[PDB]
Amino acid sequence: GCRWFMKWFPPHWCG
Amino acid sequence: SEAFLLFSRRADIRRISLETNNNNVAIPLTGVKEASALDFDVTDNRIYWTDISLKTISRAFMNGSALEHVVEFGLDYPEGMAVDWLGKNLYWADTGTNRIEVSKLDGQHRQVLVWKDLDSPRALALDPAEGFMYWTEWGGKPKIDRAAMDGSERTTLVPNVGRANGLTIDYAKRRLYWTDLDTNLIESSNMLGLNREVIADDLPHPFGLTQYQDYIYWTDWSRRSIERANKTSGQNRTIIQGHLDYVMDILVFHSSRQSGWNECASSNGHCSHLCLAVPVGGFVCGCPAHYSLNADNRTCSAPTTFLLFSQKSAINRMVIDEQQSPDIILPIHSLRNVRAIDYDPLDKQLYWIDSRQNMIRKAQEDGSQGFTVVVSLEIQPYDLSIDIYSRYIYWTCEATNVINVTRLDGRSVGVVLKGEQDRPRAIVVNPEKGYMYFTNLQERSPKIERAALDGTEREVLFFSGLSKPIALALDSRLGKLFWADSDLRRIESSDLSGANRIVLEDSNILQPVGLTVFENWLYWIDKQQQMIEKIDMTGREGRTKVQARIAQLSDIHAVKELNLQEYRQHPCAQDNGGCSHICLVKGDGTTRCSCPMHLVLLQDELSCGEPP
Ligand SMILES: *[C@@H]1O[C@H](CO[C@@H]2O[C@@H](C)[C@@H](O)[C@@H](O)[C@@H]2O)[C@@H](O[C@@H]2O[C@H](CO)[C@@H](O[C@@H]3O[C@H](CO[C@@H]4O[C@@H](C)[C@@H](O)[C@@H](O)[C@@H]4O)[C@@H](O)[C@H](O[C@@H]4O[C@@H](C)[C@@H](O)[C@@H](O)[C@@H]4O)[C@H]3NC(C)=O)[C@H](O)[C@H]2NC(C)=O)[C@H](O[C@@H]2O[C@@H](C)[C@@H](O)[C@@H](O)[C@@H]2O)[C@H]1NC(C)=O
Ligand SMILES: *[C@@H]1O[C@H](CO)[C@@H](O[C@@H]2O[C@H](CO)[C@@H](O[C@@H]3O[C@H](CO)[C@@H](O)[C@H](O)[C@@H]3O)[C@H](O)[C@H]2NC(C)=O)[C@H](O)[C@H]1NC(C)=O
Ligand SMILES: *[C@@H]1O[C@H](CO)[C@@H](O[C@@H]2O[C@H](CO)[C@@H](O)[C@H](O)[C@H]2NC(C)=O)[C@H](O)[C@H]1NC(C)=O
Ligand SMILES: *[C@@H]1O[C@H](CO)[C@@H](O[C@@H]2O[C@H](CO)[C@@H](O)[C@H](O)[C@H]2NC(C)=O)[C@H](O)[C@H]1NC(C)=O
Ligand SMILES: *[C@@H]1O[C@H](CO)[C@@H](O)[C@H](O)[C@H]1NC(C)=O
Ligand SMILES: [Ca+2]
Ligand SMILES: [Ca+2]
Ligand SMILES: [Ca+2]
Repeated sequence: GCRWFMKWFPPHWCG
Repeated sequence: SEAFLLFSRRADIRRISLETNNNNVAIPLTGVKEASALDFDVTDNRIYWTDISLKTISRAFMNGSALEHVVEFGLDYPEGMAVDWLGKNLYWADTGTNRIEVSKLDGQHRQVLVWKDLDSPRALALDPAEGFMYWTEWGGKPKIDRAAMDGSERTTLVPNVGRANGLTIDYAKRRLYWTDLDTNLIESSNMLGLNREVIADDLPHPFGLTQYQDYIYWTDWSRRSIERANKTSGQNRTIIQGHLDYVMDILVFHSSRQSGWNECASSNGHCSHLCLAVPVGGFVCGCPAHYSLNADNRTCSAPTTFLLFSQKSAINRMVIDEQQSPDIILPIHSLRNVRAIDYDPLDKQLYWIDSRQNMIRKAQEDGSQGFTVVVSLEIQPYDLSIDIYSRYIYWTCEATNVINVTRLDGRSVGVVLKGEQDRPRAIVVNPEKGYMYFTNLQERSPKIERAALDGTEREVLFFSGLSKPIALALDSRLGKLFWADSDLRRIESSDLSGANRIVLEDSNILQPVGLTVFENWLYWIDKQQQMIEKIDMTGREGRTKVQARIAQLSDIHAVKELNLQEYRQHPCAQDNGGCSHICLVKGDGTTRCSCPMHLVLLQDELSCGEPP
């Protein structure tokens, strides 16, 4: 998950 | 119906009942990774969603049955998606590919509706009863746009807005609603973008938006909430649920959100493929990408000539037409490292080598009827070329260094070329003349050679001025042979006899790895430069850049429309000339039969048999 954040943004559980 | 609220968060889609107001339960799905945009179909209560990690659009019922991925290729950031419940169409927008597209709800007949001057289309809303669709753009100057739901009559509806989201139509009251992520407001307008109103200005982080009866619902990423307020006054604010961080989308599941009628709802407008809503209650029939609408305005016909080009994990189609139609990915499953491609214009089937699987496979252009033609004893196919008349694939084998021949259905014909020092790599066949052409990458001695299609009459055409001749093309109409040398970085041609060799281009070429002839044009692909280029063999219009910024280019192959009357005049096209294995055009207008190297021609002079 977290592809959207990687493009537009961080939250936990991401990476 | 029971009004439900559905929301996406992480890899889950969850539902909250709006009549009980607190009953929360996950949709029992498997394999979701990053759930994003949501919608439903009122007629069968299916739910639809996009996934930004998998780059797919899928559907299922709320109990998790009938899980299907309906769009699986050609997406990058599918952040917007909506169901046209009247025509039974699926719409989506992609901020990566900069496209708005449509298909049937099961994914068939994909068409690109908007692609020119489109900068990150994000949130999508459909009004099929009226015939309009609406979307937000997050690129350059953000705005909200409107178009007919066939993509025509595109216009800017709200020019002065930040990056906007949660675009929602109140079909009853004819209002538009959205959130502004740059000003952190919830706003509303009429369908023309006018009579604008701020509904809520005090929310820290409103992200998603939807509307049902007198209420708007939103998610807030700072309050970790889904909340609800009176849609006109902004008051009566309540918390639907807290402690929900990063809710990506919310959707009110209730039949009252998908009402109305259009002609598509009754027999699909008598349209063969797509029935698309068009403004104020109309409809138009539409076609899959690159198809054309016939004169009856209802039926579609496939393209007859087009260009195919492959990348490492995709095969694409391109047409050269007045609309400058965009290229399209073909939806062929399980591509991993495509090395070379070909196409049979008789049965209209695409063929390719995958060097991860070491396999020759085939499918129809719509991606169905996938089938393995050649597989592993260690094979490593390098290039392939179809004899469309005898219905054989000629292909070179990098591991054993042979030219092998296989029927389209997978039955082996046999090898026609083998030598201890031979390294056959690029290959192209000329069955009109009975010949086959190949590059021979012998150590310290690269060659271009020709032979009859049974391997006899072998002769070297060229041995000087070659470092790595890696790709071959030919054209019977021009009577020419073409090759690219990736080491000398140049493209050459000669007569099919080997006379009149000439360098065609050697400038601004970094790594040419494939080439093909389309009418009077020679196309090629430059892998390192990430470009497709073409030149005019008549010399009149010169050299043109076809498409740039295409990564991992592997092959390119042009398809001219089959002249069926002319096709059936080839002697080997009728029952292979009566030959069990190889049918040779003599040049006398007559045909003789021949065999692979492991068999002998029998007494009937038609049949090949095992040697004594
Ligand atoms: C998993 O869910 C799916 C999808 O259900 C949908 O979502 C849920 C959340 C509910 O909202 C459903 O109402 C909604 O449809 C289930 O598959 C459904 O099941 C429906 C019944 O529960 C079924 O609907 C019935 O359809 C009858 C005929 O209508 C047509 O049927 C065929 C010809 C297709 O063409 C359909 O597309 C079409 O709609 C219709 O006669 C029924 O009306 C009522 O039925 C009785 C309840 C009766 O009391 C009368 O009032 C009246 O005759 C209609 N029933 C309802 C409740 O709407 C629907 O067709 C089907 N969907 C599909 C695509 O087939 C699925 O249920 C399982 O499969 C069904 C086929 C059925 O065997 C069902 O019993 C079975 O449990 C769910 N799976 C599991 C497991 O639970
Ligand atoms: C040219 O290409 C064909 C494939 O199109 C290769 O044919 C395949 O050859 C292998 C090995 O000779 C065959 O395997 C054999 O299978 C039988 C099954 O009964 C088994 O008894 C043998 O011991 C062996 O394992 C395979 O079936 C065959 N496939 C087809 C479709 O014919 C051929 O080997 C290639 N020729 C060269 C010279 O590389
Ligand atoms: C949401 O707010 C609107 C606007 O205040 C309410 O609309 C009113 O509805 C009553 C009926 O109960 C009418 O008599 C008024 O004329 C309406 N006011 C306006 C300004 O149009 C609506 O009732 C509210 N809904 C809820 C659920 O609170
Ligand atoms: C298919 O649609 C086209 C376009 O709507 C029709 O051509 C139109 O015909 C009307 C009257 O016959 C003209 O006023 C329009 O100017 C025409 N438009 C174009 C673009 O030519 C055509 O008649 C339709 N044919 C069928 C069989 O339905
Ligand atoms: C919402 O608030 C208004 C203003 O106080 C009030 O008149 C109305 O009754 C409220 N509605 C509900 C459903 O509580
Ligand atoms: Ca973009
Ligand atoms: Ca080729
Ligand atoms: Ca080619």
